Amino acid sequence: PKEPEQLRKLFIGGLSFETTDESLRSHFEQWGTLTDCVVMRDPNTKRSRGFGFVTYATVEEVDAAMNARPHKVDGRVVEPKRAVSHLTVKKIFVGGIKEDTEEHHLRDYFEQYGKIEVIEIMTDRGSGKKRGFAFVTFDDHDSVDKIVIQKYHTVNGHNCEVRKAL
Ligand SMILES: CC(C)c1ccc(CN2CCC(O)CC2)cc1
Repeated sequence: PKEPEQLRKLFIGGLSFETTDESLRSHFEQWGTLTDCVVMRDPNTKRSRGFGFVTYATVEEVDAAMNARPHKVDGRVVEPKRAVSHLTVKKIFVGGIKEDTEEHHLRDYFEQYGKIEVIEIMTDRGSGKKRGFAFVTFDDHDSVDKIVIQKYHTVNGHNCEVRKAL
């Protein structure tokens, strides 16, 4: 069974207006099989709108392409992003971690999604007791995008609610 097509797409902004279906494809085929590759254009002038998308055969290929950023395509650094259910943020809210979850639990789990810069385990302003949620800040938005499309996150035995923050 193939992963849903929506999860295999990269939406690419910042294209050179000279980039074509063919040159976008030749670039991004370096990181996987492309089942689709389109540059968006004006319907009357055919002038590029400056963005397009590609569709890989697997999610691992999307990962490979995203790990190969920055992408310079036809002389211009472009901006690829995956689809989320774009709100481009580097921080997540992690809820449901109760009082026994520590920083290393969150680090050990989330470090495989991306490079962590901040872990903030939330505590009560009056008592100092843990409140049962945390925020994790990464150095880049793709980590967050990968995280929030998962159906499940289990951290320290807890089923966690994870969403984009601010
Ligand atoms: C499916 C197709 C319509 C599509 C839509 C949107 C993008 C990316 N989007 C994000 C940044 C904006 O400034 C414009 C580009 C790429 C492709």
